[PDB]
Formats: sequence, C-alpha cells, structure tokens
Amino acid sequence: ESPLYVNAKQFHRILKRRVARQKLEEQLRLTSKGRKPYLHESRHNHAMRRPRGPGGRFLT
Amino acid sequence: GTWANVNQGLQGTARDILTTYWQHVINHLESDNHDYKIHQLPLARIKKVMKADPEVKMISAEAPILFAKGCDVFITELTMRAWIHAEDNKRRTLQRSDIAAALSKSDMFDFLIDIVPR
Amino acid sequence: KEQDRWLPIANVARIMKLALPENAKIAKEAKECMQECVSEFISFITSEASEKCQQEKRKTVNGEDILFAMTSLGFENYAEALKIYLSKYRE
DNA sequence: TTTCACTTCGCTCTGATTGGCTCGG
DNA sequence: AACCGAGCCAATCAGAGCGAAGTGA
Repeated sequence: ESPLYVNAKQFHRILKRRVARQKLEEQLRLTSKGRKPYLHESRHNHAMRRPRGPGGRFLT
Repeated sequence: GTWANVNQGLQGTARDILTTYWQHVINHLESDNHDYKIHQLPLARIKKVMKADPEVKMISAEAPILFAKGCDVFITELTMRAWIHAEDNKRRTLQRSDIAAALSKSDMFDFLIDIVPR
Repeated sequence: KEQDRWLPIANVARIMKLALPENAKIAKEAKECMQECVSEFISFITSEASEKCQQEKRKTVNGEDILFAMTSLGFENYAEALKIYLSKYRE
C-alpha cells in the first residue's frame, strides 16, 4: 500500500534520497548486501574462546 | 503550530507522556552547563553517515553535535510511540511491526516509507 | 564501510531500552529497524542542508543549515528545540 | 603574507562487539 | 509437545576522541 501524496514538505527530498540510495546501491551494493552474522573475526574468536559460566554467560 | 509533531496521531495518556517528554527535552536543551563530550551516540559515526552523501564536502563540528542530540530524541519518541502497539497487543517484547504501526500515525515519518515499507 | 552506513546498534538499542519500561524486551529485528530509521533521519536532513549549501556556493554544512533543513522538511519541533542548544554551543 | 576553518595524521585509551544457555511465550 | 529468541555476562581490539600537522581559499 503506497500513497500518491505524502508529507508535502518531505516528498521532493524523498524522491532525491531514492535516487541517492539507488546510486549507492549500484556502486557499493549496500541496500541489498544484508547483515553479516558478526562484523569482526578477532572479536568473534574472542567471544568463542572466552571462559563461560554453566548458563552460557561470560564469567565474573 | 511548531509543536504539532509532539502529539500528532496520539490519543489519551500517550499524548500527555510524549508532551511531558518533549517539555523535558526542551528544558534540557535550554540548560546553561552542557558538557559537549557526553552523548549516547558517537560523533564520528554520525559524521561518517553524513559523508556517505557525495554532495556533502566539509561539515562543521556543530552538525554532528546537533544530530547526536536530535537522534537521541528521535530514537526515544519513536520507541515510546512504538511501545503503544506492543501494549495494545499485550506484548512485553517490541517488534519491527510496532515501529511500522507507530510511523503510520504521523506524516512526520513519511521520509521512512522505503526504510520500513508499508 | 557496511558497518559505517549505520550508528552502532548497542548505542541505538541502549536509547530504546531507556525509552521503555524495566520489564520490556526489544526484538533484534526492532533494534536493526531503528538503526536504519536513525541513519535515514541523518541522511534525509543532511541531503536537504547539502543542496542549499551547493546552491549558495558554501563548502561547509553548519549547525544553522541543519536547523533550516529540519524546519523545511517538517521537523519544526526539532529545529526550535535545538536552536537554543546551537547558540549556547557557539558562545 | 598570515589567518581561518576545515581535513587528515598520529596516537592513546575506551566501550561496542559478541555467543551458549535459559525458559517464557 | 516442540520450537523460537532476547537477556544475561565482561574482555578484547576496532575505532572514537583529540592534539598536531596539513590543506586551501
């Protein structure tokens, strides 16, 4: 469900942002890249190896 | 007028609470002894989001400072607006659909039509 | 750069947490959604300020340009509330 | 020529990132 | 019954902050 008329103060900037996000989508593919399970290998391996309690928590 | 967006699309108790929250924000922003090194959001990351636009060249330190504060108020009022819908459905967990429902109440949020499709 | 197109999720999720009751939980789904909304909020307002700066042949986006852009785009409450905040920063 | 207002550099130090388990929904 | 998934914990290290140096109008 898409309306023809949105906020009159925002409509023109919305169109320009659609163009701007399309150009970033073409060059970086970021709009469709998706989310990695984790950002950093070093911080992942850290979290994996860390001493854990019986409840799966990081230890005191 | 200027403050129409505070209460726009809200009913009963929600109206009073969001109005009181905005009066709390206004009182804070009007206060005389700010520490401009204390923010919930990092200034460098706000500045990087701005610089994602190739039309943007140079940015005054003022702009990320205003956004740090503005973004806090935005996240807070939208989360509070979204919570209404979780309470309506007798849920203790906020879901994506609660934010989507909240956006539909005020035309202030029309700029997010593509970010949270209807 | 993929992490750089948003503000850190922990910072966004903390502000959401403080906005809700003590017993409330937030779906990962909702934290990611809010993260995307906030980044569009910055980019949407910045784009408006940026185009006016290019038209007036000014290289630097400043605080006053952000406030003007907020008013233009129908965030009048944000611009008016942050106006006092900018003037106190500049003194 | 110096000044102004930003960027980029270099570096220090800090707080965001991170997953196995529980148990309410 | 079976399944799903968000809070819980805190140490590393990516990067946020900051002074110095670089840039140019």
